[PDB]
Amino acid sequence: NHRTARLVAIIAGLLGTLMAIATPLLPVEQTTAELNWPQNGVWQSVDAPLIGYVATDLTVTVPCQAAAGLVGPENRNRSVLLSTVPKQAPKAIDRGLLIERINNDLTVIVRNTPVVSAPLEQVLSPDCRYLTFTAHADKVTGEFVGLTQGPDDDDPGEAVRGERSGYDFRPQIVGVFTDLSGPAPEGLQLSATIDTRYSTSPTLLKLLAMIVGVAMTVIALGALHVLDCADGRRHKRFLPSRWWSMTPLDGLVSAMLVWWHFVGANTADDGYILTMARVSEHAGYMANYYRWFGTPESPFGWYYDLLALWAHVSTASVWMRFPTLLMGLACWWVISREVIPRLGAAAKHSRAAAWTAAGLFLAFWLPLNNGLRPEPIIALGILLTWCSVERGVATSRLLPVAVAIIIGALTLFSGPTGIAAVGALLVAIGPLKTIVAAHVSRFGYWALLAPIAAAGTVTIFLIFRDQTLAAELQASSFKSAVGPSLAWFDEHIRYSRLFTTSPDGSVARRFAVLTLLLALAVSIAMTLRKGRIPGTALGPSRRIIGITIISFLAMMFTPTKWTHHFGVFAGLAGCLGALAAVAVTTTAMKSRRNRTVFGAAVLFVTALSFATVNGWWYVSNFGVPWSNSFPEFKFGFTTMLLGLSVLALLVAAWFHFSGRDVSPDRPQRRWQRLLVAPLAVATWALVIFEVVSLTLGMINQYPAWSVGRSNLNALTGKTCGLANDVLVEQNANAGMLTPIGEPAGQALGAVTSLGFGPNGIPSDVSADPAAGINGSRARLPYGLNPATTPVLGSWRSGTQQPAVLRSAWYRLPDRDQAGPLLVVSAAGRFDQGEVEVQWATDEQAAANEPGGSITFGDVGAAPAWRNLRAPLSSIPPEATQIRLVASDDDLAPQHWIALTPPRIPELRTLQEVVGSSDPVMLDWLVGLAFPCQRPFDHRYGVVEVPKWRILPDRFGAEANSPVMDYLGGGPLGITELLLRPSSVPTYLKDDWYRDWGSLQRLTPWYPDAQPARLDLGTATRSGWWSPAPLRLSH
Amino acid sequence: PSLAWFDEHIRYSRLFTTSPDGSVARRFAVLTLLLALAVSIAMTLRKGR
Ligand SMILES: CC[C@@H](CO)NCCN[C@@H](CC)CO
Ligand SMILES: [Ca+2]
Repeated sequence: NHRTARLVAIIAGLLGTLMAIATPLLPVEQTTAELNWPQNGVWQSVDAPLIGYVATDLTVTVPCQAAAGLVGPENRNRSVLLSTVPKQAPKAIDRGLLIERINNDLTVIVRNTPVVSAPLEQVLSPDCRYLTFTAHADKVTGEFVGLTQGPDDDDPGEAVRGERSGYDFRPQIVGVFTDLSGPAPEGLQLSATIDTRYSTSPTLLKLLAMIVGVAMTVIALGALHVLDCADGRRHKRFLPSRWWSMTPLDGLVSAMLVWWHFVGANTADDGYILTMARVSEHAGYMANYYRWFGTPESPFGWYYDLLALWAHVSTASVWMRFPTLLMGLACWWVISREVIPRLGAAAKHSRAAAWTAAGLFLAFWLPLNNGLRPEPIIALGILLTWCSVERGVATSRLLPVAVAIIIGALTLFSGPTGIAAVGALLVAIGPLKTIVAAHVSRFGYWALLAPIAAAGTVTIFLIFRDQTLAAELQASSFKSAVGPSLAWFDEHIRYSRLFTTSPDGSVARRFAVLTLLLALAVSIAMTLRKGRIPGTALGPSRRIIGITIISFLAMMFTPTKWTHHFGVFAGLAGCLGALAAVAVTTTAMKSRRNRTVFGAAVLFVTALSFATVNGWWYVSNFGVPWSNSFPEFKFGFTTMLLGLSVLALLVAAWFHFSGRDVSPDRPQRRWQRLLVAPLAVATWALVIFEVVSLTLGMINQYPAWSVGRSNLNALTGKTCGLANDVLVEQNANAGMLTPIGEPAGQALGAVTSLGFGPNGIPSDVSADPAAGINGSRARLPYGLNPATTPVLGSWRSGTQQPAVLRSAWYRLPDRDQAGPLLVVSAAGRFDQGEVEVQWATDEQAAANEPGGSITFGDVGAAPAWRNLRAPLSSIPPEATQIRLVASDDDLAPQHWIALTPPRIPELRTLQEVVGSSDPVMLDWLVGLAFPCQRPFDHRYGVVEVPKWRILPDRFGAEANSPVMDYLGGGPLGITELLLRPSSVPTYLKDDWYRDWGSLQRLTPWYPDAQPARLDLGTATRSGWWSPAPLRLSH
Repeated sequence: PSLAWFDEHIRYSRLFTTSPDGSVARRFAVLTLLLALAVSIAMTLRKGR
């Protein structure tokens, strides 16, 4: 109550609003970086892979006598004079630049289309002084400076050139490669300015504007509080009343949250966000790493920098997901201490409301919010927005309304799914009008509405603290043009994915969404039928229902329609659980006909939930019951629950036609007390189902790896993840067994071989990432030496006769210097028991008798080379000599079999082979299971060349690799041209027949290509500056 | 081809395609029927009738 607090509020609020409007347009400081190619004055290939795929400018100028060492005798395999891609790549011709020599003409192919050409003896003339070339976003142009055309289609005497316009013909650069070796001549200057438009930094003026704007916003809200305390009333607390205490229900919810934090399924996007947050410190900005050309997360993701600071202690999965655990605890304590005692007296004194609020909270939290996504932030922000607004209405004060505006604008920019907070923002307009219209008669309009504007615009200092306005606008338009962006009428796709048979449409997610819709419909029907739900307050009940409906309507304007975007309803679900429990009791709903119909509806949506699989994501699915089939004991849970639903309808019809009630009949029993809360029983039954299913998944694979076993190992060191339980053989030529009779040639097909193909495999289908010891000419996988490994086969191009193969006797090693596996490699499509092992002792093989038989098992895509494996625990400890055996059961020419000799591999773990220092190309799924391995960096538009690659399993790799491909951005558009892959044998340490994924080596085409060095500078740019358009690959 | 009772979402998934099954006329008819039914149910709940 002072005039000074009425002047300070106006002045500070207007200054904060002006400094917030001004700050996206203030200058920055770009770091300019260009590539001048001849580094030390010699012909040497360099390696500079650009992340935006193209430079904003390119200029090469080759003299005449540079190409003197390009033609001569027939000892010249030297084709290219200059390139921006390695010529050995399959896609090198239709993506980059070449000044390659076709047989007698020196031509430069740019983006698959020729630009200029000339005969080579005319280039080596004393004319043709240059080979000027230039590339831009509108035209490319080449020119032989010195000569003209001859007797051809063009008239001679026109000074030969070539231009291509009307399309973006800029070449992709992954380095500058060549095929010469001498000292470089004069001239010969390639130059390219790299697009480092996001490598900015604030200037002094922008930094002072951000500091002064935040200070003025704080001073304006302090003056707003001094105005609000004019009526004589003091503080006396901040928190609710029963905050520092525990009950049994709080202990139960806390125990379920902690145990799900350890043995719990994770979401899909955790390695994505962890890899982004790990590389963003060296990059200097927050780039989206797997897609869209290195464009940043432009207004969204203010908290990824907090995750990047949080990850300096350790990158373990129990450490990185600990703020999400704290958000879940805070969310339930806000629900039970602030919302439920606010919704009335019948909601506050009843216990069934508390139990079903806890149940719907856990049923939304557990399948949907165990990760690094922005979903818990948005859920807790919607609750805190509603609680601040609801406290502003009661005490009739404006400062909690301004705090709610700050929190709502803060959670609006967590992710694109944060648009659900506009429900809690739009419901808070009527209350704000009611509060402002009461105070305006003694303070005014400016003094009450300038801190509201300052608090509304304080978030622009957080969005635009690193980027400019032009960068974020053009990047958002470009991401909408390139990537997957569905419109508002494609909202049915989210609900079509909810009803699939996949991890998107599993039991838990489907149950959560259908139970939310049921509780919302019952609350709306009881609000329409009576005036309100009877024992509850009017305003808060209305505002809960309105916020939930506007959240459902606002969720259709998101660019992607996924199923894990329903995790924003985890705070509203406890509130609707309390309302839908009060709306069902005998005090509110008086007829038992209606209560039996509601119980039947609960049973019907529970029946509809179990009509799918118990499927979870990538490695959360190991060992889980019913993870690939419908849950059933003998019939199916869905048919049993449908029968119970029909029986409940028949009981309701008998209640209808008999004309009977309950109030002088059933006072209280124990099952009658259990029966009146259908939502509590259904929600806690599904919560116990989920928790017990992942605990049993952890128990079924105990010596093998599981998610929960790694999270419980992490309490005692061992924070590497899956990298300790994957065995890797580097050299696949090491543990070959030795035969007893003839040497290592024909000893594969020693004693019986009819239909044996030493070159009898199809050369076209059998392919994986001369002369042989068997006379073979086939390609061997996994780095097998053709001079030591014989190959047989069972394929032919004529009429097919049956084939029987029977090997020689192979000596077995000692039982301490032997690995856990016996491996043969095999190609072709065949059945389970086609290839077998036949072990014997010394005297059993001297008598030529079987002695035993085990069968190989297989993991792999057929018909390509794969590894067949069998443990040595299946071979009894008295066996000394083994022998292979094979037979093809007809099935026409397409069916076949290929075979190599037996091998006991010498295995090391993946943490010892792939260390913690080499750059690894991780996929966007394999990020939280491999936390010790580091991804590759990028600093000024140039990326670091990886050495390894880790993939998911085959079903997961063939459906998720189009995120990272060439058509969307992606680092698989760079390594597709620069590097060649090579598979490595890898086995899961105790669950040998499981497809965990795969590992690859990445080898350069030119091994003598050093990294480049860039010439750095500093330029002061403005807030609307833009160097060049963003080229989209189409 | 015989789908079960829990495959009832497939009829609406076909209604929201871009094909002669999900054309303008059929989609308008079904959505207008659902709108009129919801308004009738809401007015029957709110008042007596
Ligand atoms: C195609 C993969 C999807 C989800 O499955 N990832 C969504 C993108 N992740 C966002 C941040 C988690 C970045 O835009
Ligand atoms: Ca055959």
